[PDB]
Amino acid sequence: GMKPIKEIADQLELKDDILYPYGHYIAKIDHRFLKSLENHEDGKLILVTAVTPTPAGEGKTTTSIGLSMSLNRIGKKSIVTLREPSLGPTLGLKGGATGGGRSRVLPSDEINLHFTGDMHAVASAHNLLAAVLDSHIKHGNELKIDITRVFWKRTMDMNDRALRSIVIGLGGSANGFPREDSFIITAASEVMAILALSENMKDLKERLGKIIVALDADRKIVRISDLGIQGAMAVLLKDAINPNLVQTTEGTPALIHCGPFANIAHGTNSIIATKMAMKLSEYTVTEAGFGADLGAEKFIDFVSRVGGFYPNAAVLVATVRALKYHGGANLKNIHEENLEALKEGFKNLRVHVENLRKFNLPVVVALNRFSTDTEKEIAYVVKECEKLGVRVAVSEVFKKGSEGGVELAKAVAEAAKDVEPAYLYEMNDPVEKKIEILAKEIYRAGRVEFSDTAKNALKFIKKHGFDELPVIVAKTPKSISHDPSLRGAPEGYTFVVSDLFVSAGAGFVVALSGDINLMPGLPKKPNALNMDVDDSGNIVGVS
Amino acid sequence: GMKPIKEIADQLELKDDILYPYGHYIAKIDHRFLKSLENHEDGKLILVTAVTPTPAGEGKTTTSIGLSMSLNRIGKKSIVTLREPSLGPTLGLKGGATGGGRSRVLPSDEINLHFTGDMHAVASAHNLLAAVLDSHIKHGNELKIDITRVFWKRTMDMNDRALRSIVIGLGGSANGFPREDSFIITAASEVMAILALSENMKDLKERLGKIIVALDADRKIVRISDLGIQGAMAVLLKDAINPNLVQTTEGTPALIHCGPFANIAHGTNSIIATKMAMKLSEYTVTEAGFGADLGAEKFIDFVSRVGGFYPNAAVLVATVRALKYHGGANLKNIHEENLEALKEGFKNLRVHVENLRKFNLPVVVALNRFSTDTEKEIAYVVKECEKLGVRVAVSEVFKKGSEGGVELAKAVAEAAKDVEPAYLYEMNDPVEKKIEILAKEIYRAGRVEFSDTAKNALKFIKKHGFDELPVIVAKTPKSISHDPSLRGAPEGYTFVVSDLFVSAGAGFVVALSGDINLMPGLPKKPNALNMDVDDSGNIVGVS
Repeated sequence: GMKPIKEIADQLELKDDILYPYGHYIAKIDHRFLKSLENHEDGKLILVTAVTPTPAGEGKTTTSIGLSMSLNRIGKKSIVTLREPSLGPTLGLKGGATGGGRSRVLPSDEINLHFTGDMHAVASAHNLLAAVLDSHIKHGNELKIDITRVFWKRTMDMNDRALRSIVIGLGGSANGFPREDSFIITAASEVMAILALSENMKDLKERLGKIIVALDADRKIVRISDLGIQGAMAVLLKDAINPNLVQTTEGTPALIHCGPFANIAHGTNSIIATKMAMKLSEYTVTEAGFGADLGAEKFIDFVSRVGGFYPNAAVLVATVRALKYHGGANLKNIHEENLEALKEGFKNLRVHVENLRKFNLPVVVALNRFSTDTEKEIAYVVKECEKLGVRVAVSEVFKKGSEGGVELAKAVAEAAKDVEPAYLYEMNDPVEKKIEILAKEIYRAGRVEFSDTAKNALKFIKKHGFDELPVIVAKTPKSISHDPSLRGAPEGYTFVVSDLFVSAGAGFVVALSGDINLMPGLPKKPNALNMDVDDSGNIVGVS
Repeated sequence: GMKPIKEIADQLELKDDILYPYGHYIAKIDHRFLKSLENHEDGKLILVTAVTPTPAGEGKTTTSIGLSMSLNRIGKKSIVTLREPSLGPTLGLKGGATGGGRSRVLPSDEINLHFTGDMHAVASAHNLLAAVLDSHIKHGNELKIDITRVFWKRTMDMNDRALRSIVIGLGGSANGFPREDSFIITAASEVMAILALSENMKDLKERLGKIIVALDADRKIVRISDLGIQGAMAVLLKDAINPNLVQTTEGTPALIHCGPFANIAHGTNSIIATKMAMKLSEYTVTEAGFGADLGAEKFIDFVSRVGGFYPNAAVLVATVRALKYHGGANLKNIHEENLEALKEGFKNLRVHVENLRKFNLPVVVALNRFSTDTEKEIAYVVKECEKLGVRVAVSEVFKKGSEGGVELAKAVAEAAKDVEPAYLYEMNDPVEKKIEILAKEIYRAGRVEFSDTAKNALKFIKKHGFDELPVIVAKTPKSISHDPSLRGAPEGYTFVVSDLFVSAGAGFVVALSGDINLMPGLPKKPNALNMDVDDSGNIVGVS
């Protein structure tokens, strides 16, 4: 029951001269159009985030889409902006990255799979560098690359654990020099973070060239620019920089563009998409990955300053189940009423509301209702929110579309304002200081400790002039802390930083706590088993 | 200075309902349209091939395009069908896969780069199988796959020698089991060959199911269908099965679809594209890879039988320089007149003409003129052709477009006829007899010798019931023989078969002579170094 993309484009007054179709239901918009609009006024920006994620699933993306649909429903022109999902995970398990129920972005199969080929473009560019690096070494290694100190990995958009740790370059002289390597899932690529952060092609190429590839035999930094390949990568990314226009279940507009990780990167869609939506609608609904401790913090302290914007409100997605989980309930019994676990778990919601207010944002709690939620449960969460002084609306967008999101849309429209920016750190505070602030203010730690490895990394960072970059914290999303086992609202603990690295092209330092999974595996019975093209030539099993 | 795809599509009277645009200048045509046209009349099919390829470059693709343009020009409705170029090679070296000069397919950057994503789709399907295979093993290996007897490789569309020989599955229990592996360039995938041979989605899926993945602990064949992923692979290929519509320099139609190798596979575009062109034009001009000993032979003995068609003429592309090279001339002096090397090299042309005649085809020689060519040279070639009893036209399409191709067009239109099919072998002659025939008739060997490895391979083939499959010979293209050293027209030599394998989904046995390079490397100074996006945001350095 879908609108041709030209219809959607018309709603937004987009002309064909800047529209590049992909079939009848998708188009790219020329990114250069954004600069054209530079004298046009920006609308409101609504940041969608969530309580600490649980295995019960909180449906944030579904809620984002539903909010936008509901804003349009109440007569306020709105665009939802989303990350493009990785293909890999879908071949493993059905996921929620294109929403659910009556609150989806469409056409779902295409979005979930090849879409407009942006993931393939990133992989190509990324892998080209790797190929060129090895070939440089093969042909005489003029740059004196130390093959034990290559930071740059290969990539594929596939959930393939077999490629986590490999040995390449075997078979003899004609094949070059043996070394150890790894594949990461393509979304985790610094190329993807860069694509999401670039305003234009010049910006993109400059960023690509800055990427740190390796150390040489004298421990000097080798950059992409030293290989001279940044131009070719840019060419491979020339269409990928243009955001993708699609639609919601209800025929309202959506922009889907880029998919950086929300741990080792900033975890939101491209600044190009967000900025363009802001010129084209009254309410831009944009989400950030993981809980408000990760996605939302990164959105304010980093993305917003790159992008030259600031949210007018934050929506905190919560569920009764998630709160019971955070209160100590078993996942296996989560569908059963438990008002004591609920009361205790509410502390997690409280920390996120408080943290959000540290950024001076008005907050609206979106309580995603499940079938099994009791009225006592819903009533309690609502009352507790009222006592916090936070707007709250119950959301039923999965079941009802915008008819399930009216109260939420009105709360958001009522809450949104122009706020005085309140960043946690100055763009150029020392890395250690930024970390201390984040750990204190957001993760609610009593202190930070750096491992010896991290200490050595900090020395490297200072030596090479990166001590003033913004910091992107890569920690577990399962806790406000660094410890994935700590449910609820841990406080006053010792936050441990295990390591750090520099993403010089993206323009940030990553502070790591524990091991980060950059290449997820396949389950024993993968979703691919369900996938097919039926007798009628329709795709089944994907979404 | 070129035409909106709608204008090309209108030329062929295609409706929007089976057209999927990719930007303003490309469209996919729904493949199911071909079945619609089944009661419609086939036009003529012109097979374009060439003399034994030399490093001097013969410009076969440019000529194929030129010929189609010239036919249109002389009032005969024509479509050119071409393979899609692999990205990988272009990042290493500018090539000729989109033609040259005033005889190209456009838009050429897009065609040479990501195009409509078909390469990516093939790679995804291919790699999915590899990921699932390793994960099956990790999770209990119920199929008892022998990890020393896995035939299936990984793939990327990149010239990466570092990936020719690798070790995967390292790092411990969580990552699964170590094993040896390889990457092959995507073009070389059996999935690519299958895509190019399939008539519809049921066919595709059946074919994929039959692919031999590995042997188990008991030396039993393990097939894709055993893993149950053929449906997911079909899903990933659902758009890739649809041919791509573009145009020539002169705004005439071109279909570009698939890109199998001409050594380990059949070396031409998809049967869907050739078949469709034949319903939509008077003259379908279709190219086959490498010299007439490989691409042309396979086109007649194999592709034609799968496609249910047969050419009406063969065009044999030749150059003065190639002939001199074959007569022993130095590449460095190739520009220098040398009627004696020319006389000697003509023998290569003679063999290909005689061989084409074996298939009962009328032949036209396309003498692709170079600037350095003396009149005395053009004249000698033309006389020698006349004596040989073969039509010959000098072609200047590169320089002059359509204009420079009119003589070739007229000659082709004059020569084309309905012929009695004359295949070299019967579809179910034993593999060894098929090879004997090819070696004798085409490669002009005096006998065939099978290595011990080949003999063992034959035992396998017969054991598992593949002994009556068609045979695709993977040998050097640089000689009519198996020996790349042997220029001109070697005869009476001993043709060596090194090994054999089974492409069960594609439906053929491959017979190998020597090592076949299925993962080319990058040169010391790759073409990537030239690639860029210029201040005006235009791509440079690709073509």
